[PDB]
Amino acid sequence: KLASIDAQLRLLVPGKVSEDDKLVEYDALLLDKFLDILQDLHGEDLKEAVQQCYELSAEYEGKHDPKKLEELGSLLTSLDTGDSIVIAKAFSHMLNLANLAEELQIAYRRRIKLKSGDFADEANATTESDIEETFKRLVHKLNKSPEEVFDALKNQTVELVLTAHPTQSVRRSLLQKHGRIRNCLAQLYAKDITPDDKQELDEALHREIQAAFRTDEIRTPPTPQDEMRAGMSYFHETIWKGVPKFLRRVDTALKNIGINERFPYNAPLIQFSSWMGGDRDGNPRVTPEVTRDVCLLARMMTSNMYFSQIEDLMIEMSMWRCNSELRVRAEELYRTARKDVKHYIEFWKRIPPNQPYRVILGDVRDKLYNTRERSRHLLVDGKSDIPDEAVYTNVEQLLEPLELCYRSLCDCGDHVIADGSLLDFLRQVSTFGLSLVKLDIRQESDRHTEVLDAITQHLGIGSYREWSEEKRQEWLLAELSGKRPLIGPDLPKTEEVKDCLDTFKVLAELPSDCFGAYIISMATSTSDVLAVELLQREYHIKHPLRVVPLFEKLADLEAAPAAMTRLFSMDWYRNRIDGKQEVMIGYSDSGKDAGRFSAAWQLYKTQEQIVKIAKEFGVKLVIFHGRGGTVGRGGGPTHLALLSQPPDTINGSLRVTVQGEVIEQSFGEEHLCFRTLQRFCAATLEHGMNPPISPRPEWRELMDQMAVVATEEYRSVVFKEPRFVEYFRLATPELEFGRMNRPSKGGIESLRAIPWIFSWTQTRFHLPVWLGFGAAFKHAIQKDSKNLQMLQEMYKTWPFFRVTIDLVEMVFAKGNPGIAALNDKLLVSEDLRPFGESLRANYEETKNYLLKIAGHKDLLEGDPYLKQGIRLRDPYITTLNVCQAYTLKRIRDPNYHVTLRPHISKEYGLEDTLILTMKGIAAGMQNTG
Amino acid sequence: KLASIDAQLRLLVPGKVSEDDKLVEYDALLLDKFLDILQDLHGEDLKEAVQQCYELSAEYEGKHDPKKLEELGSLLTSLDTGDSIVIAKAFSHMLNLANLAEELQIAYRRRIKLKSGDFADEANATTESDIEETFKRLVHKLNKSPEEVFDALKNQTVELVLTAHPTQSVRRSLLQKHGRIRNCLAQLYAKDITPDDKQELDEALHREIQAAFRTDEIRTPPTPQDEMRAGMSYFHETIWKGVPKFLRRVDTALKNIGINERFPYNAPLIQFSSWMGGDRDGNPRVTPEVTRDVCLLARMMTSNMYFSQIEDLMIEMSMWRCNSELRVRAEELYRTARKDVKHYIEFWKRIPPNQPYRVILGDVRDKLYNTRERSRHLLVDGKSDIPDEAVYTNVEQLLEPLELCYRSLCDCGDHVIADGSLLDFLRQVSTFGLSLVKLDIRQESDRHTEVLDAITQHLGIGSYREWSEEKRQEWLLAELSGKRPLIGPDLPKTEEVKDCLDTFKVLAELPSDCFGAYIISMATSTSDVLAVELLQREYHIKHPLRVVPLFEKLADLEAAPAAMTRLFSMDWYRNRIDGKQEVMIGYSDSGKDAGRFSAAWQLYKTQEQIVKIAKEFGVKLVIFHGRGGTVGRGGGPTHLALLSQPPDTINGSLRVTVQGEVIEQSFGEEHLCFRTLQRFCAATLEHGMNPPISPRPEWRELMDQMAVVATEEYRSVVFKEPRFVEYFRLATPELEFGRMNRPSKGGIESLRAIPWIFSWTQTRFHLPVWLGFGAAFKHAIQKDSKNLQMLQEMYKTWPFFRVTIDLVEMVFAKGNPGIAALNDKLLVSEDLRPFGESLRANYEETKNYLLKIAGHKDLLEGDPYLKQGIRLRDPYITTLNVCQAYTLKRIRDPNYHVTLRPHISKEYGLEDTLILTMKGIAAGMQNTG
Repeated sequence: KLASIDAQLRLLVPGKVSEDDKLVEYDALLLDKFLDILQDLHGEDLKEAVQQCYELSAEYEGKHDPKKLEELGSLLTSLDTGDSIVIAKAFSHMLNLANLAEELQIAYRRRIKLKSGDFADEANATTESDIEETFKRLVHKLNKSPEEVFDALKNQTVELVLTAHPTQSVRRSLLQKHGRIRNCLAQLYAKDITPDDKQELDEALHREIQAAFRTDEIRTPPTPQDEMRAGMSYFHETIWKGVPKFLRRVDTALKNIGINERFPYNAPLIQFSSWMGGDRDGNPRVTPEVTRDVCLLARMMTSNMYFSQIEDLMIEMSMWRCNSELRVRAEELYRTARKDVKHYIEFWKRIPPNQPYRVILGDVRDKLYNTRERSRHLLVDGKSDIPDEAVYTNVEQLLEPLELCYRSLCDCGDHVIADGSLLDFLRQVSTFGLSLVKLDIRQESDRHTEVLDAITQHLGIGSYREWSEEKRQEWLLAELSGKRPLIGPDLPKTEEVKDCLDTFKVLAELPSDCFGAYIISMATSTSDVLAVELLQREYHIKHPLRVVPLFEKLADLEAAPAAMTRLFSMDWYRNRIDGKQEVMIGYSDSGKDAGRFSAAWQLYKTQEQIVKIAKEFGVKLVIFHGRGGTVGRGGGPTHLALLSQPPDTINGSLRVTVQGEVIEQSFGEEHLCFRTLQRFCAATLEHGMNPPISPRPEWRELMDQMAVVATEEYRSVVFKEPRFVEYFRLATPELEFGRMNRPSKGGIESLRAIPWIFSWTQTRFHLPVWLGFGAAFKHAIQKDSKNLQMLQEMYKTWPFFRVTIDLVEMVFAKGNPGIAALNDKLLVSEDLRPFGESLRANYEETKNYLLKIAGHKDLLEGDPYLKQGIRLRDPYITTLNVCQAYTLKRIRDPNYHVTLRPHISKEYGLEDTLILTMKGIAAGMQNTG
Repeated sequence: KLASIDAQLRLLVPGKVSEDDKLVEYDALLLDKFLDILQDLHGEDLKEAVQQCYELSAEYEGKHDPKKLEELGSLLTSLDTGDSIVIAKAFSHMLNLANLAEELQIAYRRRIKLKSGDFADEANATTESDIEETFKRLVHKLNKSPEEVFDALKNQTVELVLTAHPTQSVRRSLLQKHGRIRNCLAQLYAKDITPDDKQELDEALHREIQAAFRTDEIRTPPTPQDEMRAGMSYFHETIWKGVPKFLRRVDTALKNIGINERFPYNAPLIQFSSWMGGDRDGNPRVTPEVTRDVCLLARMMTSNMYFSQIEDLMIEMSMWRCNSELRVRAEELYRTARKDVKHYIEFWKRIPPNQPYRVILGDVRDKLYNTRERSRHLLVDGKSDIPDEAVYTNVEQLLEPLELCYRSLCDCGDHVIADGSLLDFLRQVSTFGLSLVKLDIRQESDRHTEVLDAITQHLGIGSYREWSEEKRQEWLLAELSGKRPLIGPDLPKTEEVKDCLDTFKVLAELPSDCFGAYIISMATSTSDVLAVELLQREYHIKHPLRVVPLFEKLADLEAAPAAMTRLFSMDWYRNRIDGKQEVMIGYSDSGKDAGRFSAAWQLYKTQEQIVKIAKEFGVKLVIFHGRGGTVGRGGGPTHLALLSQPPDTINGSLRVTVQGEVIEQSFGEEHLCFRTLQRFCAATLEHGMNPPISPRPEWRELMDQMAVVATEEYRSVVFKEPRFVEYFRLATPELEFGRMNRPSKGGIESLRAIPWIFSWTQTRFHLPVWLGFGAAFKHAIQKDSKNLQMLQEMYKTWPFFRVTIDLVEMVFAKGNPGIAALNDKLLVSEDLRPFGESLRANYEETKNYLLKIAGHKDLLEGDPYLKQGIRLRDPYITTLNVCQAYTLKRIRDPNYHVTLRPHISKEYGLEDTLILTMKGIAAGMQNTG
């Protein structure tokens, strides 16, 4: 029964069910159908086993009786390889279904009608300000005129940079199955459904769930080209159409505040970018050829998407009334027109001149087609005979005939028609250009040092690497105005040096609209930035990429201001950057060095300090937000996170990472996609005209004191404990993540931020996110009892503090120290168990101080809808945690034996199970630190 | 205001508004937006004029005060050419909008839950039996087993033959605009609409209405190729997808009566055919080249439609598990696979062998593409180098790889997935084949006589035309077993004779799956059918088309049985037709000869008589229903019409005309499309197992007596009144319909049935539908007062009689003798006005007898939803009737002058106005006789 499954699920999540709360119902219906499918595909016995795992896990999540985890363990460790794989597949699949259901629930959850106005309303999707409410607050509360608001938005840019799913790039095919499951589900709850439609939707739902489950081939890692193409799927699914839907909402909002024009179609309000095939930091599989291929793939896809919708527009543009300008152009094209068959779906004969818009758009289609085919031949054959004037090489060439269509309609009395699909198409072109994402390159500073050292030594003038910072600067500036090239044809090159040089060669050869920033990982100094500038000059790149330092460690953040000041003082550099500089911060990176509490506070300060330095030098600064920050959460929390930024750090230009493990939530469902674009646009606009409060001096002082203590605790555990590393390798699947791939790892310091966060997320322990907050809180409270109240006032009143605590609280809600205890017991040697125990004691204490500061008795009592979503996924994740724990034992320990049950599944090893459990646990945990 | 427009509209149609009745609301909203658009495009003044015409017409339709028609006349006759055209365009457009609204209302009108079981429930869409209810009645009331019902449906065929819109083939582009207006409208009434969505849908609705209005270019008639392509648009809009949606409902219904398999994908339950480019009866513009072109166009479109959906199926069919058979075929195709770019939207690189279903479907796509391109080159270049094994020449070749995909899924445990899009695709292929319509040829008997007369005289053996029927038969049978060809290279040929011979040449050259029946217009005799058989033999056509006589006049219907008996007695013919014969009837044709009452009754008898003769000779008979019958109404009335057929006249095979003026209603909106397919399938099934009652002898006798009297009255008015023709030319726009084109016209007898019906429909008088019923009723009632009760019992109890009266009653509801009176007064000479008056007196008397027999006080009190729809269109049609009447005066009468108002419209002769009024009046009247 459905009702019995509803019953079990409902016990897991008490709450106050009104009509729009269907999430438990959705999950029951999906689980019920998936169980039928399992019985069908694999037999009743296997179905009963899955059920039993689910039941035991759900009971355990109810009362947390250890006994239920043991029974779950006994069952799971008795399964053979074949049955283990089916079970891990089953539970992974259920997590995806649950996520789709949750998306549908967020999409249809009722908006709160009367918002209290407190900034806390912007943390929650049901309460946050939409774009019109944002306009109205600025007008009526901050006394901006409608014209000032309109003018600021017209000059605003929001750039979202997509990074790779750290664990499982989802293929286009499966994504589309997920979308259809989500739709069947929505339609089953449509008002006024006939019984036959319900029966047929039911069978469709069943069929899709099965199709997705059976898309499950398990040998080779995915190539970076395939990872990029997978990572681009969301444009087709939602973003492509989502952009003009949101820009049309902006028109509507403008109209409602008394602005009587549309948002200009070519204002570059939204821009997407990518790191897929561009980031080679610690990753030698990202070669110059990879980068070339992803640029051409992005070009091929973009021109293909315009091509694949142009015929629809041609069909609509049947109108025969046009202006002179377009008439003349149409008759030109008509006279030079081919007498014969074009192998297209729709307009295959010659287009007659009384269909003038079709004649214009017919020529655009041919260009799009050739533009697409050139890219394809360049990818597959290594070059192309297709000439430049047969294709679009600049976006202006594509806009022009569309603009001509627009004006001609306007001039003939049809403005209204122009503002339909034509306007949407113009906006798509202006937003995606000829490459729907611009690609950032990233490489670490030491690689550039190595390249330049090879050059200096071959020149016989010494060793760049040995040179002091002052001497580096001096030589770099001399060569940046040099009169001859640096690199001769006999320069000796190691493979790494060659690889780095040849990247610049790809940058010089490809069009500049393929590229965004050149990010320098591990940047520390002025010379790091000049080094990249010299290499671009040496390759004579016609439009050099802007060079963007990423300062990672705490010490690097502290040295950033002097580095930026020095750059800005240099005439060559000032002239080169033309009033603009972008700097990147990496929350997870900095947090791996110094603990998340101190990284958060330091990043607040460093941003303040760089903003001031930029003003002083008359430079416009963009802060590029790397992964791990409150702004990377997605959903409503992102809205308040953005508003929490230090004053003047946005200033009309937002650039943020959309982390791969967040892209599905942010963009998979069309309503969420629309809301995601909206909150980025609204928050960015608001912040420049309505900064949060600046902190009280007492608050800064306490933050400083707390950071010293947090950093000390985090570093004594992570870096000074001589056996932390050995513990970490036993308690987490960190090593196995490595040997089943980027590459991952000199200890934790040389371990990358993603494997660090990921490994502890897998054990439901999350040490990287919380460690250090505990000592900070305790020390503050014990030094002066009054600090408890100060910290509570900061939570209630200082948006930065509020969002910083909320993220840690969400992570604690995804935690379970029973899973970590189980891993200790199974996997850690006896002499290191006390260490694990003492970390669990810190977890508890740190959680409780956080709760006390937030004024909560229970985790997430602020946010019951989020808590509900996390709780409904828990039983699935827990089953995977237990399966994984015993799998790791079997893999590691040739001594370990258990009696195996006879094979359960019909139809009609260990490493594979582990990869399944790792991916499913990650899909259920989504973002943390 | 919207509310004020709602108010006026509501007065027109009193009734008992529950929540699902929104039609008045829809019409108000559409008119309100269209008025804004008129003001915008053409100025406030013109908007006020339109409004004023609408207001005056709506008032007139309320109380029928003559004064309101006069004022409407004064206003309209004062407009210049430019303003007249804008006004006629405006009112035509509003009629289309109203029709779209009505469609949406029929689609969402609530079903009656408890049906009374009376056959009268099958006349109305809210009460008719759906396919499952049909199954259940057969099982529980007629004691059929589920298996017997399943088996009869599996052997059933429903063939729908599409004919050309008699007045305005609507182009694809405009059709799609209409669809989007209909959707915006539906979405504006969606439950739980946000205000911004409502504002944006509103602006979208406005924009579409404008786009459709401005698709309005007015020189050349449309070529028959363009008329056919226009006429095929409904496949893309609804029928293509509608077929598998209905066949899936059949699966569901079967399951619900205990049949646990799907309806076989290749049972040929549904077949579409066409006359567009095949009918040349009285139409010399339909040449052999036209026929060749429409066959190739149908082939091109069909393969294009499969091509344009195959990539979607490829995307879904990502599964890697396949059986041996498919594995082997995939590895074959993979080895012989091209290394390089295919210029397709989706799978442009070589498909890998671990995507086996994609490999199979990739090869299908290439074949589809080549099949499509061959047809295109044959059309545009006159031939093609594309060889046979590069394309599909038979449908089996396309089914085979799809069947292989199906089996492989089933064999690997994925039956459920197979039954999704794959199953739909299989059904589409089985239903549309390689030519989505098969083409009937039609030509009149006398043309074949003329051809054979040329042959006999060139041979020196006499004149076929002078030969008696017996001598014709004798010679035809001798030559049908002849040993040498008839036609030598020097046969003298007039253009007509050549044209007729060359059609046979096209039939011999093209594939047989392009063609259906060869219909003989004006058939009278056995030799007429043998004549066509001899010509096909002479051209050595490998699969000769079946020859189908159309017996038109009453005398021809009476001679049909002896003609069929003689054919069936001839061994050569029996052997040729292999147990099957199709005969055609033409309701409108027969009604033009003898009056509609007598044609209806005679057609009932003739069908009975031919059915019996077929049984006796062991031949299966199909009766092909031509236009003008109760079965051509569309909507629910069609359901009872089909059930009304004489016993055994369907017998598992239905063939009916879908008239061009009905196609929009039947197929334009996806729910109506689904319901149309459903009632054809359900009624055909039911009838063979549940014939209506056969009439009582007293009823036959009275029907006979009534026919003698009806025919006499109809013929004395139409054929024996020496000035009827002269009256008809003045009172109707018949002549102008001619000189603005098929061709149209020896008096009424040589006038074609469509111009006859059409001309009287235009004046809202409809003489062809009702004339004769009056004398029949009166004579019956006056001969014996008891006949009134007999006729009422027939109405209540005899489905044939009931449906025959209902059609005439619907036509009276579309009538208005005020419009005919106005035409008399304006257009008819004084000495013929009394004639017109006496016809109006007959109209009134005939209507009243009909009402009395039906037991109604008011027209259509049976069917208030239909009455409501007709009444809401009336004001628009009336404005066009008045405009037309004065336009015809101006065109005909150089003496007629009126003072013209200064030009009203901004922006930024007579013949054109007339064509607009004629098309709009026809679109508002839809089907009558």
